[PDB]
Amino acid sequence: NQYDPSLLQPVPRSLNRNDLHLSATLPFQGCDIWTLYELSWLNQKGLPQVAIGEVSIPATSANLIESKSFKLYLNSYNQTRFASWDEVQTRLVHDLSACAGETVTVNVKSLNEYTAEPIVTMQGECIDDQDIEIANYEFDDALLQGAAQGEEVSEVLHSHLLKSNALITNQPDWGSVEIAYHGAKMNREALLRYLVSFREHNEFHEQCVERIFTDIMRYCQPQSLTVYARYTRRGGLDINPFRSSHQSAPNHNQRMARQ
Amino acid sequence: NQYDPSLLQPVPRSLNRNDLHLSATLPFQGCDIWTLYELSWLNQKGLPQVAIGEVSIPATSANLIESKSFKLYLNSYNQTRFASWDEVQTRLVHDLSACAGETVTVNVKSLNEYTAEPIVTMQGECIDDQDIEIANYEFDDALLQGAAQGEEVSEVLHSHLLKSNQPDWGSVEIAYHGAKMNREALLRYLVSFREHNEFHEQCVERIFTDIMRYCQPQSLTVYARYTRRGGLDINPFRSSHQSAPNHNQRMARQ
Ligand SMILES: Nc1nc2[nH]cnc2c(=O)[nH]1
Repeated sequence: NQYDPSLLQPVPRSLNRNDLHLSATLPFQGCDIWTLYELSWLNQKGLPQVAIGEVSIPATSANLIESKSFKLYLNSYNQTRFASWDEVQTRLVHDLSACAGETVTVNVKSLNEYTAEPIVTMQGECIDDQDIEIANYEFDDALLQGAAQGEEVSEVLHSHLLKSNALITNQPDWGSVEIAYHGAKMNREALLRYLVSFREHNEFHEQCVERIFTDIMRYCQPQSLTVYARYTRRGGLDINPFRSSHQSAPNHNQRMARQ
Repeated sequence: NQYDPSLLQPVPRSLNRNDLHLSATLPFQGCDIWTLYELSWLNQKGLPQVAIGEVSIPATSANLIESKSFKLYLNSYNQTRFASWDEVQTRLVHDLSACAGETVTVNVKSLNEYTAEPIVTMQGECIDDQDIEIANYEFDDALLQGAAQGEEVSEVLHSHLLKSNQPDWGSVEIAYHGAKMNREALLRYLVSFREHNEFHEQCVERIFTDIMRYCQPQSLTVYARYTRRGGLDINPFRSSHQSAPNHNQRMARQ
């Protein structure tokens, strides 16, 4: 019914990081960018307000925020009066920061900030148009074995074919992913097979991006690497994890066709 | 599970129209436009394909399609191999038309068709920025009693404050010619959908029939655009005189 920060449920980043054989000292930096498409509350006189929230959670935070719990938390604003949009911003930053364990950035944007904003696609070369046969759908990181044997390049690749399954109901998540790197040129077929092999994998979006980054790192050994995925929303919220050897945030945050 | 048209759930439109007490002949025409943001399947060689679908269901169809069922039906494509994009489009038309009871149109578009496409707002004047107090969110059609007493005008009004109890969210565009409508009454009435249950198509038909009966405009269009639930959205359009909106461009929350 009313505003309730206890609805937020953290999940520690360490669970999956330990599974990736990472140390406490991360091989990447970055953030999880969230879009809150249904943020709504009442003003001081009870008249509903609507906005889109843009949130960034540092990748160094102890916890990620579980997405269903984030949805239920936001729903608790819907019948609650707040003094001003600034109060809503302040409450979001306080609660989300406490749950994540590190200061989170929050922008609460009016809907008119999006009028005539264009849908974007990703940068560089799309690798999806390949005339190849897929014979099974089991996850296989060894699809990247020997995948980076070309000359030294800097380039940006992307795919729209990322899909994994949510941990419990096997309901699908959908994403596009952009991979920018400097290192030995990557075999496009290997990279595309590797990404397609997530199609029945169960992991959070943040975990998926970390696994792609660490698997490219270990098998392809680029000198620099950035992996940025943009997923379609679930429960009115989307996640867009960014992980980079050198960059701390993406220099653009614009929605894709399916988002 | 793979392709399964039995997952689709039709709901007779008469089920909820009965409670509107309509004449024998429908007082509106129009359509329900759906956007399918998560449409994906496998090609013949097993490589995933992704697309966005656009569906228009005539408001005269015997049935609407229940949204959860529509989502589960579309998910059944995800691990199914199809020979071509044209086959996918063809089966969508066939299955959704059989469900609705009337021919539906379906476009299956590659993601590239959306690059640079705009996010849009609605036409006319937004009525949401009022200095009024609302405290009682109960549904109350009587809020429209005597709402249209102004001189004869043509105008278009919109609100982003539709919410219909998990919550669903929409914006709604009302174009009319008739006695000028009191914007406070209209906003209170729309906000009163808040706590209250009905399908999105049902809310648009209730808004149309209530405006028709309380305000008596000579002509009227009511068009709502709801945010997606489960990867697809619905955009019901009802009018005394027009058949459809001019495009299906998405709004900021969609
Ligand atoms: N943060 C987060 N929470 C989830 N809950 C279900 N899936 C996810 C996910 O990918 N990320």
